[PDB]
Amino acid sequence: LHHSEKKYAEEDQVQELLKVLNEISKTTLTLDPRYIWRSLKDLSSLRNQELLNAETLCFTVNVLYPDSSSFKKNLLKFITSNHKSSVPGSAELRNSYPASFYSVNTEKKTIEVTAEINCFMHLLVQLFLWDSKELEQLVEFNRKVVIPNLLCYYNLRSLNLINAKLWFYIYLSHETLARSSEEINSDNQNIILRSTMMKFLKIASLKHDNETKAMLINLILRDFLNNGEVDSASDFISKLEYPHTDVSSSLEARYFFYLSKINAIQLDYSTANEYIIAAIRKAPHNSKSLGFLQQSNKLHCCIQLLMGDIPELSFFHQSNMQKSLLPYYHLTKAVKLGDLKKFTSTITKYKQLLLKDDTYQLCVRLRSNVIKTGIRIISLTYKKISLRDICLKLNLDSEQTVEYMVSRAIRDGVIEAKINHEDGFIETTELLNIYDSEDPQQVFDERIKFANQLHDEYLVSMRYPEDKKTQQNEK
Amino acid sequence: NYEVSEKAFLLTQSKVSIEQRKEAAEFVLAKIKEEEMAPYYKYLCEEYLVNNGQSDLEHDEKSDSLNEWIKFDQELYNELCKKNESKIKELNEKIQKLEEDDEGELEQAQAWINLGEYYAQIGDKDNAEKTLGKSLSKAISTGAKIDVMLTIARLGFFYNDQLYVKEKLEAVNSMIEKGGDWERRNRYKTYYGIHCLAVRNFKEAAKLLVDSLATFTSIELTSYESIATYASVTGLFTLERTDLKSKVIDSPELLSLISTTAALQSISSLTISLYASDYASYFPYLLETYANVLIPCKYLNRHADFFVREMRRKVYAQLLESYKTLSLKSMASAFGVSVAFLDNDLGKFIPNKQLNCVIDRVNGIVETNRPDNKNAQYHLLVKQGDGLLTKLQKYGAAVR
Amino acid sequence: NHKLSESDKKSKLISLYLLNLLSQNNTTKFHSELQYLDKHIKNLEDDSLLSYPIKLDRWLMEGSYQKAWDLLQSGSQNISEFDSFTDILKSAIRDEIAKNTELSYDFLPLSNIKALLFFNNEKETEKFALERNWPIVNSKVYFNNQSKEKADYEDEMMHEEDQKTNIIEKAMDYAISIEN
Amino acid sequence: ENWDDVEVDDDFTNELKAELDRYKREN
Amino acid sequence: YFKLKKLEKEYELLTLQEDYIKDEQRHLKRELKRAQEEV
Amino acid sequence: ILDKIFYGVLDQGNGWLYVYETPNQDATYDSALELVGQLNKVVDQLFEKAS
Amino acid sequence: EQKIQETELKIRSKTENVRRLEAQRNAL
Repeated sequence: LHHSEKKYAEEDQVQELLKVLNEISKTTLTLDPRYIWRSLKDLSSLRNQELLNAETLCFTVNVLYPDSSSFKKNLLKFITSNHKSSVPGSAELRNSYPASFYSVNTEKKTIEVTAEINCFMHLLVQLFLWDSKELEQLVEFNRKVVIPNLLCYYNLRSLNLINAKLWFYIYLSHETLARSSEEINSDNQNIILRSTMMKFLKIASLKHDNETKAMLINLILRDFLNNGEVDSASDFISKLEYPHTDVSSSLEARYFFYLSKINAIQLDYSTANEYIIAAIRKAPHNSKSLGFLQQSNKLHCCIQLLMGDIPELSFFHQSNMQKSLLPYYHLTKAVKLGDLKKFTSTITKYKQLLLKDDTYQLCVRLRSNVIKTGIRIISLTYKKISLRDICLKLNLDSEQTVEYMVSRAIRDGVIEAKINHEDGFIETTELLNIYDSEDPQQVFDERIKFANQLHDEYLVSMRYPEDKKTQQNEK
Repeated sequence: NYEVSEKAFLLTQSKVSIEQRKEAAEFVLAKIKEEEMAPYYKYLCEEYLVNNGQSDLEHDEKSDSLNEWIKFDQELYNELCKKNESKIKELNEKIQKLEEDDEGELEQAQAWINLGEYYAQIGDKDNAEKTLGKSLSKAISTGAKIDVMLTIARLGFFYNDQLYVKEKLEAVNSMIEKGGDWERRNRYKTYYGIHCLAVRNFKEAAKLLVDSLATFTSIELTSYESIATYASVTGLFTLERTDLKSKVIDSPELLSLISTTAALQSISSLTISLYASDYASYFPYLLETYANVLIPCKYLNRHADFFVREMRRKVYAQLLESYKTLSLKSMASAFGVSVAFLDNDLGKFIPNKQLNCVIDRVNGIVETNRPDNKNAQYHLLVKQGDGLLTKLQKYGAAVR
Repeated sequence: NHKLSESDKKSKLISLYLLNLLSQNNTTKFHSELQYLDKHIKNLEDDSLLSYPIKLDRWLMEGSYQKAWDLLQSGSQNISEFDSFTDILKSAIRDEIAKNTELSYDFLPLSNIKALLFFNNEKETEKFALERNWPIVNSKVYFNNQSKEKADYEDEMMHEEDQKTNIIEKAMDYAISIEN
Repeated sequence: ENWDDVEVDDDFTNELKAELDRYKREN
Repeated sequence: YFKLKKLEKEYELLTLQEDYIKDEQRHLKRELKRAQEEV
Repeated sequence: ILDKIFYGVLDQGNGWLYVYETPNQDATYDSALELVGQLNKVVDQLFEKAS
Repeated sequence: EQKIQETELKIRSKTENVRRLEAQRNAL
């Protein structure tokens, strides 16, 4: 019963291992194993539940263990292991074959098979940790191992894609440990974690690997947002070390999502508005990306309110996420209607929900935007309006208070009007007829560059699938 | 089933008179003794709540509002099982004998079609479309398919269900598209625009109503002048004032329609006053419009306040085109508004980009914003011009 | 992890660094420091000391300078600690309002200068009137609060107006390198 | 489509038409 | 290990040969468009 | 004026008159159909090619 | 081979750029 269970999953694990084993030996095929490793994460997660944990026990016995002797015992000690044929050397799948990692040449140390075996061994260990949700000592014990090993081992172009997915598990398992319980040893692990990301990023710069460097950047930018220090992130994004070539579909929208949050407190909404829009188009529409689309669309609606312009409220309805978008509808309604008491009572009840996404701090500053939008609505209606007519509609304090607030709207060129103190009315200075200026040419010059930018993208992509088929023989 | 649908429709919202719901309730109890209206009244309490929903004797035990006259007494309660035996036990046994004796084909199909009309008055909709499906396989020509599309259309008319009914209305024309005569070809497109009025697609669905109601009426459910109020209000609503002179004010059917009854007050009082550019007498005609037309009519009250926001901005927009600058004493001191009350109407229209107007708060000189040679060639070109790269890079940047 | 030292014990020390960033007119580091603290809705929002620069800048974002100026004068927090940056922030308020008076206000006497801008001693504005020639009678501005409008802007940044049509033509000539 | 749905309140017809009755009496 | 330093010079040769053809093809396609409009 | 017979705009406040040319637009059909005709078929070139 | 391996990407980069421009010339 239990004997046939261990041989079934181990044969499928070697079958998938031999596919990427022979491809990395000749030249560089690494593009092909990268596609296989994408599905390997999903196929292994479903397979870990079946046949219990015994699929990874005989896999270490098959190959040679450089560091992994005590790692499997320590990983299986917390679950109160039940020992069945636990003596090492029970299952031998090698039997002296070239693709089987021939033993005599391996035991005599005349050849080194540890490079591809050990780096792949750490991948299967991190998968069971996230599947079984093993925390506390098991998280810190594996961190003391992989990091010193990556410093001694020098990865080639194909080998840099192995640990690229391991850095995500180190940061993911660390954040779940801090939020679960607060202990004195929690931040001691984060200090070394923050210093380790900067040391390995220095080496990956010369490797020119797209997935390796881009995976760390999105993990480093998230750490800066938790501490709330832009000075570390400001110079970090100015170097432009983020590879734009191949992020696949995972890192497309993750990079632009951080720039929208950083520039939100920079008081520049021109560039931040484009980053949040590009994050929506680059993010997949599937169910696994719904967690990202939930937080991203909530940030886009908050940026528009900070710009002074009322966005489209139809997104709060036709979308299927409106259950979580209900608190944000009353915020825009209070800013549009200009009611002072409605905005104060709206943020009071939903303050608990705004604490999770940390958007309540931006909602406090929406108190000013209620007046910013209210002035824009009343100004467009009446070109010449009396000074006391504004205080009657918005129920303001006095005439000296509104005189200061209207002067704040034309600061950046929003309203573009003038205040006449002696005449007693505010007159709009916008005569339209802007076509006589150079403004139409300013937009058309970018459309030509944007059209040729899409041309330059299509300019050079054809031959990539044609390299394999034209070089190989065809019927 | 239009009598119980149109008269009892006042059970939704009536702010005018109390006897309006009382007088209309007499027709509900009068027509229910012949054919069973029970599934209609059960849905009235399940649609709108905390108004008339407490008038039903047995749904949940409640008593509220002004209406004790709508209910099922101990008579109709005993008649509930009497109508079920006649509409199910009596009819199904007669049709079952037809399948055993094998008499005719289309005659057996018309039996299930006629029987399917009773399920609309039963209130079980699973067997309503099932019996129509049995006659669907027996239907050969288009003669038997006429009553099929009518019974399916009643499912959304009788039960006020615009969700599952519109799928069956479109499934008949999509599977086999013929249409026969142009009369039925407009019928498949008419039922398409009916369920679109519930979601309020505005001029898309409403443009077909003025064409169909001015030519032919089904005459089985209602009369020609009873539902003519739907096209009278939506006639000037959807159509611009430029084409009202060659269509509405001069029409063979409409000009003869106003002489039938005085309950329209749209194609005559509102059309002539709007074409004459006189808003002094035009506005008081709107006082009897919403009360005596929009409220009693079904599909018109589905909009109600949705009419004015489009109409109130249009009536002043046509006046702004006839003068470069107007005067406040004409708007404030004469026709439709006072001085201070003017801020509520045009105040919310301009920030919505519905119209461009300027009002003076000192001298009282109204100013009109004219685009002149700009129009859509310069300003509006920039707005809709950005959609070129927006829709192209939306799904284009992700390749496949 | 937890707190072995004293910072939030005196909440003015954090605000002194916050108000010092406003002395250089730097909003980049100012708004970021509010996210650096641990409890935003507990110690930051409830305590008026940490909320002092927020409430001061709130009226600046709302646009009303009358209540914001009263925090530096009628307030009780400007006595000891904030006294160092009091007159500094008072100089920052007068460096903000009158920037907008250039285009909006065509003319105004000395009464609005003493009232709206809240100036105390006379002839001190004359010290601000020295170099760029302020016969206040109508509008002499552009000395204080940025600078003049100059004229003839050419060959600086991206596209210009008067002399060069070449860079304007360069957009039409940009397709030369794309097509070839 | 749905933006027009919620933004329309209970105002206008039931309200403004009641004001037009007393407006003509004051003139 | 001999091919490592031997192909090092070939790397610059393969780059220049592809650049020389890329520079000459711009002048070649100009005469191709002239013959199309001439017919 | 609203019937497109006499083209002009008046002044109610001062009792004046203004000059209004008969054409309200100059060759709009050019960019009118060039715009909306493009917005219809710009999406029509994608559909399932991205899936 | 630190410089040899680093400059190897320029070989595949310029090769894929010139071949895809030959198809346009071969079409002409």
